[PDB]
Amino acid sequence: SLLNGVCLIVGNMIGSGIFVSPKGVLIYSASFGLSLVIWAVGGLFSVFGALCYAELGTTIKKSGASYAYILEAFGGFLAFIRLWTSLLIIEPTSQAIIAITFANYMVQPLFPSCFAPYAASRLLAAACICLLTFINCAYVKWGTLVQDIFTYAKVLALIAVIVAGIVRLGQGASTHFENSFEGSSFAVGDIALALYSALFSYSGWDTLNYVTEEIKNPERNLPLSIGISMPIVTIIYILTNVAYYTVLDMRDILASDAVAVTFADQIFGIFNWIIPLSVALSCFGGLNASIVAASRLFFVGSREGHLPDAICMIHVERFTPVPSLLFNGIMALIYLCVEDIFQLINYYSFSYWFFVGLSIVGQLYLRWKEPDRPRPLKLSVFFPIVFCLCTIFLVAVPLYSDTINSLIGIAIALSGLPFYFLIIRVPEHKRPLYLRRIVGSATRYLQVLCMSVAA
Repeated sequence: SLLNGVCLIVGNMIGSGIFVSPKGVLIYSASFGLSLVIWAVGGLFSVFGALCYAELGTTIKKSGASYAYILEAFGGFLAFIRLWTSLLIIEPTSQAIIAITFANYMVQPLFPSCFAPYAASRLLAAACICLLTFINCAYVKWGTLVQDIFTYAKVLALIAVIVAGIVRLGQGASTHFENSFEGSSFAVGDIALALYSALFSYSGWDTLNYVTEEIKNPERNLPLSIGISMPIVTIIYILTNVAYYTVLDMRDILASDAVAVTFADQIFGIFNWIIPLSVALSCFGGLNASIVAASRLFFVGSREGHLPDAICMIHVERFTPVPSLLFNGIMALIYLCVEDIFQLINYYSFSYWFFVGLSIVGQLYLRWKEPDRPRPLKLSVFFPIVFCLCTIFLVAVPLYSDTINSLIGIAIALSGLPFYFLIIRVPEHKRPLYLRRIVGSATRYLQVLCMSVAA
């Protein structure tokens, strides 16, 4: 029952971000105390957000979480822009990020204490991703079982880390450090980006619970469980962080690139037969899963004239969503070739949180205007308001700091729109119609190429 559902929640609360986000907040805090504060803040923040989405997914009950939600809210191009900025930015950069982490964890064991060549990690990430797609072009039955084992890999890695980092202080050198106090706190600036990198690890509780709220449907225990669930997540994160700290020193982290293997090299005589390969497999499976979400949103968005119907075609016999995967992979692949993940981190997070805000404020307007809807849940109006406030915070403060990346994010966003009004109310005439006929043939072209047709 619900006792068995909470882990189900935890089954979709975190990914591989906890292997990268560690060193992320430090670059913007330098105060270990401030870092832990950021982690706990993210914990409560996610609590709020997961409450709001859990309410919606059952009350609004829209198939497209964060998508159909906006749609029902306004039914305008807004939803289309959401689709757009999702497609061109969000998951491409996400998957690129994960793949980079994986390449790095594979590289780092050799070249200890000495940085490794840019090109090598790039190329390995590319090989990984490019293989993984074509794999998923086949039956997922393989992916299913192997990701079943990948979860076990992840949890074993985590538990080894925690037990070691804690017995370190336990059997000796207890109360080793008990000293943070560094500052860098201006109530503005790097604070925002620290929240980005921190909440990034927490990210993942948005939609993957809507598809899980039907697990037991324990009356109103679902939110209760949601509240029994998320604090555990926050605590386990913070536990990992303090393990890191009470083993490694700050300069090392600032220098290191695969925090975990250095953590190991500090303490063991093996150093290898656990950390790198385990985290490799876990990043692997997480990326694998994160893929198919692309296909999901492809199909749903195509269902309403968006994403011209050439896309979203099940394989003639593989009944696989090939071209979706193809396109997404090519998009994400280019992202892998970057100067640094943190850049991508800021970029992804910014637009994602704008997206969040949108969903929220739409929620509220659908609450006040068009009230009285049959809604299988009732919550206090305050806490979602508070949530949208802390959202508008987390999107406002990174304007002062790095006007530029926010600017160019909005730039690609707005670039979405000319095409919208080029197609949205298609006149099916003139050159547009001329191109459309070609599209058809082009479709036809890719048709015979894709060995696939629509549903």
